[PDB]
Amino acid sequence: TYKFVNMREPSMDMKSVTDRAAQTLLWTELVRGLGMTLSYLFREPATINYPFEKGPLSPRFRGEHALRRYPSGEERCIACKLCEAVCPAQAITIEAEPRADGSRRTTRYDIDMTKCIYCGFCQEACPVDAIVEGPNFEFSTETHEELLYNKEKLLNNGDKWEAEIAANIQADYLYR
Amino acid sequence: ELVQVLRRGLQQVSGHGGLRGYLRVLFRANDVRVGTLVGEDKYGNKYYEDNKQFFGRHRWVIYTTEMNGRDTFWDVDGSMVPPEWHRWLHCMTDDPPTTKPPTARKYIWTNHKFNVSGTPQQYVPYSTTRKKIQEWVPPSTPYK
Amino acid sequence: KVDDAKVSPPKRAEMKTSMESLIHHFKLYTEGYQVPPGATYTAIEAPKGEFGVY
Amino acid sequence: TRPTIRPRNDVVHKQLSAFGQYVAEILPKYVQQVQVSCFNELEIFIHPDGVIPVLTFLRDHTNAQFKSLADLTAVDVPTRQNRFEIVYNLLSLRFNSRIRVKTYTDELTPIESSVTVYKAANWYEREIWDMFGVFFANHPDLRRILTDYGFEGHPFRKDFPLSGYVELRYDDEVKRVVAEPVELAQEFRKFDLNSPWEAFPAYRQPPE
Amino acid sequence: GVRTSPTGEKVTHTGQAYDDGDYRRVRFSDRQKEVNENFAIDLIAEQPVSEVGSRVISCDGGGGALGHPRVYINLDKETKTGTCGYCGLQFRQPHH
Amino acid sequence: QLIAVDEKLDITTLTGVPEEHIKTRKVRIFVPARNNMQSGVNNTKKWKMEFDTRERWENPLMG
Amino acid sequence: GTSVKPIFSRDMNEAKRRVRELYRAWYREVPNTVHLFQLDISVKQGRDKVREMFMKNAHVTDPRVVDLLVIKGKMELEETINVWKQRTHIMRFFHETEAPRPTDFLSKFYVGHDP
Amino acid sequence: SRGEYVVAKLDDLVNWARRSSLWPMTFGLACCAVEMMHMAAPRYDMDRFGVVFRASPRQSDVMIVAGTLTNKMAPALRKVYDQMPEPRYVVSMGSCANGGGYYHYSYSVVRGCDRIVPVDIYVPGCPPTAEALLYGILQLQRKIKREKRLRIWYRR
Amino acid sequence: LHHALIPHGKGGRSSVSGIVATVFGATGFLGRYVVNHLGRMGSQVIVPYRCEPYDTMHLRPMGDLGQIIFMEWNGKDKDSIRKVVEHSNVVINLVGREWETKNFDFEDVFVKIPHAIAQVSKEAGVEKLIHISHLNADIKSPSRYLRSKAVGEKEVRAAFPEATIIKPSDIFGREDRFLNYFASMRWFGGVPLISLGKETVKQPVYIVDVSKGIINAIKDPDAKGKTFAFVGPNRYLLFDLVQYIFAVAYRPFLPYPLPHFAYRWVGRLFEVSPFEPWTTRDKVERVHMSDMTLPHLPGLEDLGIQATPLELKAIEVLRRHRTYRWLTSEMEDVKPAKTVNI
Ligand SMILES: CCCCCCCCCCCCCCCCC[C@@H](O)O[C@H](CO[C@H](O)CCCCCCCCCCCCCCC)COP(=O)(O)OCC[N+](C)(C)C
Ligand SMILES: CCCCCCCC/C=C\CCCCCCCC(=O)O[C@H](COC(=O)CCCCCCC/C=C/CCCCCCCC)COP(=O)(O)OCCN
Ligand SMILES: NC(=O)C1=CN([C@@H]2O[C@H](COP(=O)(O)OP(=O)(O)OC[C@H]3O[C@@H](n4cnc5c(N)ncnc54)[C@H](OP(=O)(O)O)[C@@H]3O)[C@@H](O)[C@H]2O)C=CC1
Ligand SMILES: CCCCCCCCCCC1=C(C)C(=O)C(OC)=C(OC)C1=O
Ligand code: SF4
Ligand code: SF4
Ligand code: SF4
Ligand SMILES: [Zn+2]
Repeated sequence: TYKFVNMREPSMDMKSVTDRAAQTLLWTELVRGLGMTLSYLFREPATINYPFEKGPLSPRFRGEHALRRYPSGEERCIACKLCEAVCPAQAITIEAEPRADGSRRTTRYDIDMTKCIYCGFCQEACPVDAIVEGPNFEFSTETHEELLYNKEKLLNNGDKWEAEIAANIQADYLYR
Repeated sequence: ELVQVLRRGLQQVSGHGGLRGYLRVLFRANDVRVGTLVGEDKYGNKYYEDNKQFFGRHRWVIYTTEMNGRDTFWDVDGSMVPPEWHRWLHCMTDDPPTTKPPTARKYIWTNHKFNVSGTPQQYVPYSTTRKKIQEWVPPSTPYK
Repeated sequence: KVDDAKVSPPKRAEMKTSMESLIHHFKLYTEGYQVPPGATYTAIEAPKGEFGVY
Repeated sequence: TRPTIRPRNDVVHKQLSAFGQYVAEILPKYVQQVQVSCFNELEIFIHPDGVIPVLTFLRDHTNAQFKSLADLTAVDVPTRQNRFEIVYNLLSLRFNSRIRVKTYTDELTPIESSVTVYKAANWYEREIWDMFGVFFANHPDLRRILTDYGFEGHPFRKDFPLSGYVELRYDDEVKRVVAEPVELAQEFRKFDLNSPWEAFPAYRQPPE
Repeated sequence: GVRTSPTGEKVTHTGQAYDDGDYRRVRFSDRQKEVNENFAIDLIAEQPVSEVGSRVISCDGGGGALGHPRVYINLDKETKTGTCGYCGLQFRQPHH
Repeated sequence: QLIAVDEKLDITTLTGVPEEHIKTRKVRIFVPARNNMQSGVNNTKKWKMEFDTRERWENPLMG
Repeated sequence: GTSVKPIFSRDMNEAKRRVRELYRAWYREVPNTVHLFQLDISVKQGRDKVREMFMKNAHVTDPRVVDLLVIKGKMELEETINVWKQRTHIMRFFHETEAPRPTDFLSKFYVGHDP
Repeated sequence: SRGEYVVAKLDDLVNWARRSSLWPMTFGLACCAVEMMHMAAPRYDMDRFGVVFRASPRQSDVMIVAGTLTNKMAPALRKVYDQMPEPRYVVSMGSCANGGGYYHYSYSVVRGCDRIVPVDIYVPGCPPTAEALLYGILQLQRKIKREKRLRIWYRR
Repeated sequence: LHHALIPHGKGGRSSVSGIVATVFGATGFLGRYVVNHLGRMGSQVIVPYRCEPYDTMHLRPMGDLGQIIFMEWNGKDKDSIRKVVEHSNVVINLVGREWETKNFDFEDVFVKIPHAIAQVSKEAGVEKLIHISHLNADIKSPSRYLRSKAVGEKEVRAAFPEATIIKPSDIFGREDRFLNYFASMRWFGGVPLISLGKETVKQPVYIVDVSKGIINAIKDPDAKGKTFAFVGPNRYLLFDLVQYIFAVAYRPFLPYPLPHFAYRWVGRLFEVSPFEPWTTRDKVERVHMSDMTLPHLPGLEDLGIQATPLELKAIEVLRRHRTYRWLTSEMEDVKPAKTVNI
C-alpha cells in the first residue's frame, strides 16, 4: 500500500485563480511563516541553566570506570581477565600474581581511556561486579597522560563514587 | 495580569535575602528563580526544587563559594557535586540523600574532591608492577 | 534474548548459581560463539536506503 | 525445534533451485556450479570469461530482470592458486528476488569491467582495486578511492598487517606531516580463541 | 597500610616504588603520585573468622546476586580456616 | 590468445612491502602442535605461516 | 604454454615501450611539479628521484608485473598533475625526517638485535 | 608596584574578553560532531555562553576535533589549524581524537590528534555527551582565565 | 648503565634512547630543533620554561606520551635549576638574549645563569653538559655580548671541567634573526651597510646542522671535554651575502654606506623599545665583524656532519619575504653568491 505526495491539481475556477494571484502578489504564505516564527518567539525556551541544572540520566548510564570492593574492604577483582578478553578496543591491560596471603589479585590493571569506546562490555563480562562504568562524565583533562588510568586511579574512583554506584546497581541489577 | 508578573518579579527579588542576594545569585548563576530548599552539602552547596518547571529546570544547585582549597565564587564546575547529590541532581532517582542516605562504608571518601587537572594534585600515571629481569651483581672484592 | 545459552549469555543470577551458566558466560565472553561456515547477504530498509552486510 | 530455531521455507528453496537449473541450462559455456543455501540464497559460480555475458543475461532477460546491483566485493583466500573471489549481489524488483554470482582471479589476471552492464559497479570496482589489487580492464576511471594519496599496498589482503607499515606525524623541522615506519607504544595483543574441539559435525572434512 | 620508601615515595599496595637512581621519578616532580591508601589485604585481615557448625559452608559474598558465584568450602582441617577464593572471608568449625 | 610467460611467479614489487621486511624476514610453515593442556585435536588440522619474532621492549610510560 | 592472459603487452618489448612513455611523462612533469608545489628541491633532484624510483624495479622480467607497475606509475602521475597530492605526499619520496640506518655488521650489532 | 598592578588588570581584561568570546571553527569529522550539534541545540545552547560557530579559520578561535583523524585527513587538519590566527586553542573530543579509540590499531588512522596539533583540553567519551563537551569548553575558559601574558612580559 | 636507561627499540618515536635531557632555553630558535631531534629517537626531555605556557605548546607534539615534561624555573633561583636537573644525565644550555632587559643584562644571561646551571649540574651528578658559546666570543671584543660569552665559557669550564662547549657562527633558519633581519631591512627603502659591507666576512651555519651536531656530541664519547666550532662550508663578504639575500627574496637591493657612529646612533635609537628591539648597538656591532677562523678546533665534520651550504636552504627562509609575483620561483634561479674561500 502506498500514497502519492505530489499528485494534486489546482482548480481553475475564477475563485481559485484570483486567490492564487492574491497569494502571489501579497505574499500570504510568507506571512504564515513569519507568524510561525513569531509564535515560537513567545514560547518558553527549552534551555537549561548548566552547570547549575543538569540533563537527566539513568541508572544504566555508562560513564567513568571504577573498581569496587566488598563491604569488608577487600577488592572484588580476582584477575580472571574476562574484561580484558572481551574489550573490543583492547583498552584493558592486566597482570596478576598470588598475594602475600595467597589470594588471586591483580598487580597491574590499566584502562586506556583514549582507547575505550565506553561500551560497557567489561561490566557485563565481570562475574563479581568488580569493574563498573560509573555515573561520572565530567572528567576532562589538560594532558593526554592523565587519561591513562592505572589500578590506583580506578580504585580511587571506586572509593569516591561507591555511594552512587551501589545505588545504581541496586536500581538496575534485576534487569541484568 | 501584568501586575501579577511584576509582583512575582518583586517576590523573586525579596526572596533572595534582599537586593544584595538577588544580585549575588544573578551574577553567580544568571538565574533569579526561587525554589524550595531540599538540602545542603557539607561543602556548602544548596539544592533547590520546583516541580512546576519543565523537566530539566525543576532541580538546581547553588554552588559553594569555597571548596577544599580553591575559591569558587566565580570559578565553579559540575565536578563539585558529591556523588549522592549527583545522583539526585541528574534525575537517576526521585529521592534526595536526606530522606534516603547512602549506605555507609569504611573505604568511601569522607571528603569529595573535584577535577584536579591543571593542579599539582593531578593524576600522573606510572607502571605499578615490579622489575622483571634481575641483574647479576659482581663481587666487591678483587679477584687476584 | 533467545533461550539458548550457547549464543546468548545467561542472566547474572544464573551465572552466579549454576555451573553450566558460569561455563557458558565464561566461554561466550572470552571465545564467543562459533558460527557455522557459510556466507550471507542480509539487507534492511535503513532510513538512508538499503543497508546490507555480506 | 520450535521457538529458538529459525524456521525453514521450502517453497523459496525449490524456486531458487529451479531458477539455478534454468540459468545453468541457458549458459553452459560459463556456469561452473550452482548452489542454494539453507537460508534460501542462490549462488552461481562462473568462469572469469563470462562476467559480462552472464551478468548481462541476468539484467536483460525477461525471466531474470535483475536490474539492481546491490553490492560487488572481493574475498581473499591465500591458500588458493586464484587468490581473489569476486562476488556480485543482484536484486530483481520484478520477481522480488536476490542472486549471487561468484568468479575468481589471481594477482596478475585482469577481470573485465562491468560498468557497461551496471553503472553502480564503477566505484565498487575502484574499491576492489584499492583494497585487494585486482585490476579491471576497460574501467573508465580506475584509481584509488579509499586510501591515502601515494599509499603503497592493498590493505584488505590477508597478508597485509593490521596497522600497516607507516604512520603519520607532524614534524616542526620540515613544518609538515611526514610518514615514518610504524612503532606502537602498546603492541596489538594476538588472542588464540579457537577451541580444540570440533563444533559442527555437518562440516567435517575428510581426513586426507 | 601505606609505607614510605627510603626516599619518601609512597609504596603502593602492589609493592611498587622507584629506585633512588631511577629517572622516571621526574614524572612526579611539581606533581603527585597516585596511591590508594585502603590496602585490601589489611582490610581482609581485620575480618573475624566465622564459626559455623557444619563441615561444609556456603559463601556468595553477601547480597545474593550482587556478590560472587556461590562456592562451597570444606572445613575438615582443624589446623587452618576455610577461606573463600573470591572474597577472602574465613570460616571455621568450633574447637577448644 | 595468450602470451606464455616462462618465469617463476614474483609479485614482490606490487605489494608495497618495504625491502627490509622482505629480505630479512624468515617465515615458519608448520602444523601447530597440540596444546598439551587439552586433548582436542581440532587445532592441528591446517598449516600455518608465521614470521620470526622481533624485539619487544617496555614503554617508559605505563610499562 | 602456461596459459597466461596478458594485461596490455604481448611480450617484454611493448612493456619497455610503455615504461619509456611513462618515464617521458614523468620527466616532463617534474619541473611543473617543482613550480606548483613550491618545493625547496631542484628539478635535477626531482628527476634523479624519478630515475631512482624507475630503477628500483629494474630487475622485473615478467611483462604483466611491468604492466601493472606502469599502471601504478600512471596513477601516481595523474595524482600529481591534478594536485590531488599535497606537498607532504610529494616529499614522502625523499625521507628527510628519517635517520640514516647503517648497513655494516658492527653498527647493526651495536644498535640492537635486528639483522 | 603600580606597573605590576596595571599589567595584572590588563591581563584580567584581555583574558575575560578572550574566554567570553570563543568562536570554534565549523569543523567535525564523525559521530562526535553529532553531539556537538546537540551542544548548540536549544537544550544546551552554547551561544548563550558566547560560543559561536564560524566557518572561516581566519575568524575562529577554537578547533574542536570531533571525530576520527585519518592519514588522508591529517594534512588538511594541520593546514586549517595553521591558518587560524593567534591566540588559538584546540579541544580534542571523543576517543578517536584523544588516542585513536576503536580504530587505534588501524593502518589509516592517526593515533591521536596531538601527533598533528597541540591540544589544550581532552574530552573523554565515545562520544562525550553534550554536557561533557560543555564541561570541557568551560574548563578551557578557566584555563584561559589563568593566563598571565602581560605579567610575564613585564617581569622579563 | 641503570637498566631503565638502556636503549631499546628501532630508534623512533616510541623507542628508548637512554637519554634524559634538561634543555634550558628550549622555547627559542635553536631549542625547538634540539627538542625535536631529542624527541624523534625517544628521549626523555625536560623543558624548563619561564614564559607563558601558551608559548611552549608547539613543543608538545615533539615526543611520545610522557616523554616531554614541562617545569617552571627561575634563572636567579638555584632551587629551580636543581629541581629541573635532578634526574637528567644530559643538560643542554641554550639560554640567551640578543638584547638587554631591565631585569637581565648580558652578564645575567651569559655568565651568571650558565655558571649556576653548571655548578648545580655538577653537584647533582649530571654526566654530560652541553654549553653554547659564540665563534666570535672574545674577552677583548667591542661587543658586550661576546665578552660575556667568553667569560661565561671560562666560568662554565671552571665549574664543569668535563663540559662540552659548542661555538656556532650566525645560525640561519626559518625562525632566525640573520636572514630575516636583512630581509626585513627592506622596509626602510635603502640597505645601510658600514663600509658598504666590503670589510666583513661571514660564515653562517644551518640550524639543522647545529642541532644534529649537538645530538652527535651527546652520543659521542670522545667529545666530553672538547670545544667545537660550528661553521658553514662557505665564507661570504657581507655585501655579497646581503645582495644574494635580496636576490632570493626578489627585492630591489639599494645598498648605501653609513658611518659607524651614525649606525651606532641608529641602534641606540632603536634600543629604547620596551618590546623586542628591531635592532641594537650590540647587533650593529656583531653584524659588522668578520667571523673568526679557528682551524685548531674540531668542527661539524668531526661529528659526522657535512655542513649544508646556504645556497641550498636560503629559499625555505626567504620565500616568505617575496611578493605574490615571485612565490613560485625555483631554488636554482638566483645565481649562487661569490665566496671568499681562502
Ligand atoms: C574606552 C575605549 C577604549 C577601551 C575599550 C574597553 C572598554 C571597557 C571594557 C569593559 C570591561 C568589563 C569586563 C568585566 C566583566 C567581568 C565580570 C565578572 O564575572 O568577572 C569575574 C572576575 O573579573 C575578572 O577577573 C576581571 C575582568 C575585568 C578586568 C579589570 C578591569 C580593567 C579595566 C581597564 C580599562 C582600560 C582600557 C584601555 C585604556 C586605553 C570573572 O567571572 P567569570 O568566571 O567570567 O563568570 C563565571 C560564569 N558563571 C558565573 C556563570 C559561573
Ligand atoms: C485604481 C488604480 C490604483 C492603482 C493600482 C494599484 C494596485 C496595485 C496592486 C498590486 C500590488 C502588488 C505589489 C507587490 C509587488 C511585488 C509582488 C510580487 O508579485 O512578487 C512576487 C515575489 O515576491 C516575493 O515573494 C518576495 C520574496 C522575498 C520575501 C522577503 C520577506 C517577505 C516580506 C515580509 C513583509 C514585507 C513588509 C513590507 C512593508 C515594510 C514596511 C515599509 C512574485 O514572485 P513569484 O511568486 O516567484 O512569481 C513570479 C512569476 N510569476
Ligand atoms: N642565533 C644564532 O645565530 C646563534 C645563537 N648563539 C647562541 O645560541 C643560544 C641559543 O640560540 P637561539 O635559539 O637562537 O636564542 P633564542 O633567543 O631564540 O632563545 C633564547 C632562550 O633563552 C631563554 N632565555 C633567555 N633569557 C632568559 C632568562 N633571563 N631567563 C630564562 N630564560 C631565558 C628564552 O626563554 P623565553 O622564551 O621565556 O624568553 C629562550 O628560551 C643562545 O645562548 C645564543 O646566544 C650562538 C651563535 C649564534
Ligand atoms: C548551526 C547548527 C550547528 C552546526 C554544527 C556544525 C558541525 C560541523 C561539523 C561538520 C558536519 C556536518 C556539517 C554534518 O552535517 C555531519 O553529518 C553528516 C557531520 O558528521 C557528523 C559533520 O561532521
Ligand atoms: S567499556 Fe568497552 S571499551 Fe571500555 S574498557 Fe570496558 S569493554 Fe573496553
Ligand atoms: S574486573 Fe572483573 S572481569 Fe576484569 S579481571 Fe577483575 S574480576 Fe575479572
Ligand atoms: S570517539 Fe566514538 S563517537 Fe567519537 S568519532 Fe570516534 S567512534 Fe565516533
Ligand atoms: Zn565468599
